[PDB]
Amino acid sequence: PYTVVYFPVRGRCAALRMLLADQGQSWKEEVVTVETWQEGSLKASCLYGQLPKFQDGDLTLYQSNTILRHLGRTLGLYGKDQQEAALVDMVNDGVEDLRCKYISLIYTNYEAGKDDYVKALPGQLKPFETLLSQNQGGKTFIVGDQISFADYNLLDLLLIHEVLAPGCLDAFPLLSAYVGRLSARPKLKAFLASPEYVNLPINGNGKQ
Amino acid sequence: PPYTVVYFPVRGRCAALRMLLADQGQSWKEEVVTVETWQEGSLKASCLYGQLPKFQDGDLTLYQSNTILRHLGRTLGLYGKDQQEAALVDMVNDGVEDLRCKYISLIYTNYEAGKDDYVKALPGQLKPFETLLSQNQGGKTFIVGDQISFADYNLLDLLLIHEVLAPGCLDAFPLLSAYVGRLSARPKLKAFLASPEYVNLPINGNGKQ
Ligand SMILES: N[C@@H](CCC(=O)N[C@@H](CS)C(=O)NCC(=O)O)C(=O)O
Ligand SMILES: N[C@@H](CCC(=O)N[C@@H](CS)C(=O)NCC(=O)O)C(=O)O
Repeated sequence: PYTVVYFPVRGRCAALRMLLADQGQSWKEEVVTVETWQEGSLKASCLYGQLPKFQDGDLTLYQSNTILRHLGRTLGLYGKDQQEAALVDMVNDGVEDLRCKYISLIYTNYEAGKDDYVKALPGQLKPFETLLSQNQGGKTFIVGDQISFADYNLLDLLLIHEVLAPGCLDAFPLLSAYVGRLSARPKLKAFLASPEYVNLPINGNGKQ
Repeated sequence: PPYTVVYFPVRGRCAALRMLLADQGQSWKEEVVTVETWQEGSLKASCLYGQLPKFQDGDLTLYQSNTILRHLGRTLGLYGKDQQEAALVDMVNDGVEDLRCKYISLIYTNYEAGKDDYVKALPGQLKPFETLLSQNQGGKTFIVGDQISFADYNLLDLLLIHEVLAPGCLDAFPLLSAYVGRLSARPKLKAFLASPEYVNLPINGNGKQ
């Protein structure tokens, strides 16, 4: 069915795992240890030399956001029509931009750059608060009336930022309630409480 | 429509979508934002992520360069023939964006001290696109499938700006080299790429390239 090939971290696979779990899908995790990675054969076979790698039947994919968009397209989590699909992309690309900055903080400048990052964070979260504000009072999903792949990515994004800077959502009522509502979904709640999520580090260097 | 492109007077993250629009017979308005106007702050505060490009398609306002490309990709028939092709198109675009991200960081934050090592690492960054071409009809067509996609325009722009940064960087990659020559020769795109329009804008906003 579906196969996720990645290191034993949440990282760039947390959102697509949340998606698969919440949509009732089954998948196989193939965990790559770092000692297997430094051997070099798997990395050499990876299109961009990186993980994650994903299998959907006989279709092999790389890029975390390609995986999300593919699941969105094939499972119907991409909006109701081309205009909503564009808005879904606009949210996901915004999520990706902040994740990229988060990853840079974690791996290359945590100690010295955290203060600084945290101070900039409210300005980085407000666009998502604004998007919720413009969609049914923030009472449903980031775009439209149904969940999309961007909701799962946004949710992961918010969760890891709550760990980095607890209380960071206190200034954003719609985002705070949105985290609460999505996290309470029955399948996602079960997954987020499970050892396969809880006992993985967010990032590869233990920093969070 | 015409569409509207709101951007600084730079090629930057609008080069690919403009090439797409020009090659696909579309009409659009360029609303150029000067430094003076941007720094006044009204427009910026009105942008969803505080940044440009902003794109108008009728009543639909979009931000994010890659959202604009995907929107034009799906509405103009440049996203592959089926769901499989669409996923491969995304995989290419995401790889383009990753390397564009590294290019922009070099240009704006570390150009003088970092350009040397960036060009040294560049063959490793181009090889995946050569590999993708080798697996699609011997590199003789497009990056995905046998019709042009929005990822072709983004990859072409990425390759072109890298040829400015490091001339001859594609000489070691015969399929990418032929691909660039082939796409650049598509007559409407060729006319656009030789136009004032394109030629008279700097690649980046800080004068480095
Ligand atoms: N843009 C890619 C980035 C993938 C990426 O950064 N992978 C890292 C782990 S999160 C990796 O494989 N590092 C090992 C290496 O580059 O050698 C995506 O979203 O999947
Ligand atoms: N991820 C965004 C990045 C947009 C971006 O970086 N915009 C820059 C120009 S390329 C900008 O607006 N700088 C002005 C500012 O941030 O105030 C996209 O792809 O559109």
